[PDB]
Amino acid sequence: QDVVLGLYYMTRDCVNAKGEGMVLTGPKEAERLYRSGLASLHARVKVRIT
Amino acid sequence: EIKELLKLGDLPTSGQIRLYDGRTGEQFERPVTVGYMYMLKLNHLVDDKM
Amino acid sequence: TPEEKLLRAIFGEKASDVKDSSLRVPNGVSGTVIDVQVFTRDGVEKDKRA
Amino acid sequence: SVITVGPYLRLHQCGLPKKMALELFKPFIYGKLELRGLATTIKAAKKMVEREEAVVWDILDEVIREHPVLLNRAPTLHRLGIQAFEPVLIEGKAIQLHPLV
Amino acid sequence: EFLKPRLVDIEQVSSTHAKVTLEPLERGFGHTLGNALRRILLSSMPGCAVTEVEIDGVLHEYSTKEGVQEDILEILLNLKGLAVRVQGKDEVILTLNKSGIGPVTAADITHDGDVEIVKPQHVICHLTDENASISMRIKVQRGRGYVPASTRIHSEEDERPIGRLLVDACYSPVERIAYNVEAARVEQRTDLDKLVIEMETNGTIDPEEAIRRAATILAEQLEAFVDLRDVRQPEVKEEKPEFDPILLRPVDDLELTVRSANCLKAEAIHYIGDLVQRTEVELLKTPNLGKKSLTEIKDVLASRGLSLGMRLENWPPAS
Amino acid sequence: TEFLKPRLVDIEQVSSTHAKVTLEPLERGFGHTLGNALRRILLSSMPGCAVTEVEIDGVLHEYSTKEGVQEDILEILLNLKGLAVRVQGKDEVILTLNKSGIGPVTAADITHDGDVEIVKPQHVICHLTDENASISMRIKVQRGRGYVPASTRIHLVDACYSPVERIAYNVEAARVEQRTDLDKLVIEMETNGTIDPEEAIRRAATILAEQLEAFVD
Amino acid sequence: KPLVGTGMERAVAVDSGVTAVAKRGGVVQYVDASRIVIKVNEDEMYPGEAGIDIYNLTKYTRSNQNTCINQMPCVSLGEPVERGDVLADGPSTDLGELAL
Repeated sequence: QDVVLGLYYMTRDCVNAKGEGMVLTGPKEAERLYRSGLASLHARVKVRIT
Repeated sequence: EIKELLKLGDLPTSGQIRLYDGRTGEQFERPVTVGYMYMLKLNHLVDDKM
Repeated sequence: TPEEKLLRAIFGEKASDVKDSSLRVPNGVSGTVIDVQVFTRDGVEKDKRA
Repeated sequence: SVITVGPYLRLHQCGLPKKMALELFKPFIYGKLELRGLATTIKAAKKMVEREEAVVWDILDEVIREHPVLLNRAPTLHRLGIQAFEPVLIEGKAIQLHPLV
Repeated sequence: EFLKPRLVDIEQVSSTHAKVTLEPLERGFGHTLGNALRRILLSSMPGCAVTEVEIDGVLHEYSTKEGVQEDILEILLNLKGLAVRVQGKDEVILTLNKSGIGPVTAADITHDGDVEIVKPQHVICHLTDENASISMRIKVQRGRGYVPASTRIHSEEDERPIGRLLVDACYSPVERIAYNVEAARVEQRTDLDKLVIEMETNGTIDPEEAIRRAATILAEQLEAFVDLRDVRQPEVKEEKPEFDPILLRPVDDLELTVRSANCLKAEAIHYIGDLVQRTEVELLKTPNLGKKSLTEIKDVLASRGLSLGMRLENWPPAS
Repeated sequence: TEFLKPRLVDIEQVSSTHAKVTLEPLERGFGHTLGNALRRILLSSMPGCAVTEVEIDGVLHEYSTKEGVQEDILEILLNLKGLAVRVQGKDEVILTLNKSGIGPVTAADITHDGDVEIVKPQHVICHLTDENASISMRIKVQRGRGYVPASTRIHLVDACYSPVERIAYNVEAARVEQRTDLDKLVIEMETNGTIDPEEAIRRAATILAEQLEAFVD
Repeated sequence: KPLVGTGMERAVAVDSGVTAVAKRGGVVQYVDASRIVIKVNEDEMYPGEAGIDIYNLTKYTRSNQNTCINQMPCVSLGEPVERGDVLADGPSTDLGELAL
């Protein structure tokens, strides 16, 4: 339970927030982006993935 | 009547405030509720059960 | 038995005619004694502490 | 005993009280103890762990390692009602149970 | 290629309460030293607080002094918070004495060159019958954090003084900490930041003293962090005891008479690895030992299985 | 009064670029405190050199197209952040990409300067299609402590200075023979290769130490 | 003591024996952790034997469930008490209120 409210809140998106629209090399710098308060957990973003 | 009594205490009506994680020191997104709840310790104390 | 006997003889313990039956504090629980009561049969001599 | 949480667990393990594990594996400790020579004889080993000499704890962790225990909860309804875990030592008198189980 | 901060105004506002401020701060270090200081301030700070206490005519916490309106269990719980500060000393035993229908405060103690009763109004208990009278040996040590009463018996080895009530030790003078970095521009610098660390003492640590010994730890910790030598330990200890371990125990264990107990204090004999090798020859010539005095030693050595006077071409090995 | 400093600390490294350091036994809470604080400095305020600005040869806007390149303009910009640059005595150097023809542009396909060191000449920058397909541009490296976005430049590439691609600290319990709960601190880190994880931390901690030069005695 | 209450807590504490409730109104002559003496007012006081109401308090003692049952004084020296006042709290009672 606790744990799903967890992933859900994480992988959920809102309309407009920090990080809106930027583009990133991979997940690694995406975490970097969040932990440092630049991006919102949930903001619409194109990223390179493999 | 509760909210009215919150004004006098000069505390928010949300019943919620922002909190900060003592470990990482950073803000908690969203207000969490804090307040005072009368709580009991029932006598199913562990070092009688083990 | 033999091997018990040789053992009493090597180390010199006076193998008693009385068993150890004393009331001892139960493993794990620990506290302060706050009262001792002694109840004696009518007609047996009250010991020192009693 | 009573059970509590412990999210720090890997899914293949569980939190078992220092106190309990000492009593559970008692013949095992008596064993590893005179094997490594820390005890002269079993009757000494008895007195050692009774004494809770700090030496034994390092031993207990030996005897504990690849040695699963079984955990079982109240109405055993399907086979998953008993399950086997690798024990991890805990200060406290409660059992720590992986949340996913 | 970096800057470094320092502490401008430390602003007391109560004996209990004060805001210390740290001006030259770079982007984000504000919250960095700030959280990590709250963390080392709420825990790891030095403090002295009453540890044990013996009271006049009382045997354990659960009793009742005649003519006082608290119960011993409550009186202890008043001292736990007795706020003292001492200097050169590490444990000092203050004494309390007072009679007659009257509130016994903290001020009613006796002073030592090191004793500073940082709150003399502090209620300890109330007497209540004209010639009702209390007296006590309050004992204060000074340590770190929270040593609850219980863990303070594994050292046992004769704390027998039935009178001594141990109180749980709450060794710390932080009550509650709160930093907030508001932004602060030294006139020219793009954006540096402030750091107001507001703090709440019991009265017995002066803000500066604190916030310094705080930063100090952080250094010694980070010290080992700097280079990383993969360091380890030798290990693999010895599984070869020569003798019977019995010879590594002190002469108390012999459970002997006092005149024979101190006498082995005398002739330089602690462990029984020395009593084992001193003959009957050695013993009339020892200060105060005789027929009744030494008959005693041949009988407790008999019971444990040893004898007087032998050898061992190897005593004692080897660490 | 006096304190606990750790023992047994084993850095077990996977590949030269990635590494995992475990370090016990810390006093209580000291894992999180050293852990989080070293994380903050490892991520945010760590001196590095990345690509900051790009003037392109053929087209002016970040919404245009180059002939002979399937990688969009926003695409190569991403590839650029992922090039690991280290300058020597120079605070600013700028390179020219002269390479053309049917096939992919690696970094050994860059101009080789004196105070320039490309940590991966193997690194894939962008591809080139058929025929001739001409491409040479000037790309300016900058020096800074941190990660500086293109958006924060008001008067363009996100500048990823710090060597840290990722950091996490995991704090778990450690016992010292007769101490019950101490912390065991596990730091896991990935780098851009311009500096190894092991050393990254050293200076990372050194920085924080430097900041206390005002209170310690 | 409950920050959040209902009002019954005074009713439960008193009617349950655990607290020590003033028989007759008067003033406190003496307060000990052991006992409490009430010098009765004239009005309520019977003609002969005069005297005072003396409430001897229950001290640390075993309950049925091995919990501890102990009374403590909730008044101070030379205080006015009226009939039906709370003179001493039981265990898990505060100031006349039920505090579990």
